Amino acid sequence: KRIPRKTKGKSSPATAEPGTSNCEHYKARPGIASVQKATESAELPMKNNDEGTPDKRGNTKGALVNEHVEARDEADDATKKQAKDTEKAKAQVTYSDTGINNANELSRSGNVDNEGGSNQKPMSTRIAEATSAIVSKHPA
Amino acid sequence: IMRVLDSISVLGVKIMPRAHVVDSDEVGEQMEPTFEHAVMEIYKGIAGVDSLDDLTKWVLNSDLVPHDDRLGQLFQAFLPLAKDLLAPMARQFYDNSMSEGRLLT
Repeated sequence: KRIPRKTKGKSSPATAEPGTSNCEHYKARPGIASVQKATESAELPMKNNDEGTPDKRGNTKGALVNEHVEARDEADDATKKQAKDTEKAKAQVTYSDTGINNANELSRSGNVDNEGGSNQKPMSTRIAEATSAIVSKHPA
Repeated sequence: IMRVLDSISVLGVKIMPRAHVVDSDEVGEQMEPTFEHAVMEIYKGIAGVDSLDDLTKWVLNSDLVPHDDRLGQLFQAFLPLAKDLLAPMARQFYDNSMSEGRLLT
């Protein structure tokens, strides 16, 4: 009983036994630890794409940058991660500077909102400003 | 092998006494950052190991033949410790040992 949670949510005679005898004498032919270490390399799920998505309050999360520039820098970061994972000074399998011209690709970013406009001012401040424009006070 | 060659004395003279043979780590133990303890501290320069036991797990295969790229990165980290902080101390040590007799190192 009383199981823990990963995330917070709302709350802030004689037995001779001649059968078995387990000692030794077989080695793993591709190798147990090596094949299962490859398996726990492959087991991990995909990391999330939370860019250009609303947060709790409603503002689009992520950095303010052009969509195409963010896609190209994201391919650059994947190439550098591939280089660090193959442990060379240059990733042999590269994701950027390929022969394919891909000057129209766009990965999502925090520049554009859900309605279709820019995020120079966040949506919470825009709504608060558009409703603080029309107020009225008590007379003197 | 030093204990075996210690106990030989043919014609009253001892053949290879212990008193003037130099062990491999005697030049390493006289330094104040004490070289083996100095190269235990190599793991902080490497980005993603940040522990000695994690380093010894990471360099190996779990077969005890190591990967070549981990040895290459650790050797690039290791070569300034062996060229700068070892060689002049070794010059002073082997010069001192050559001054105090004719020895075997």
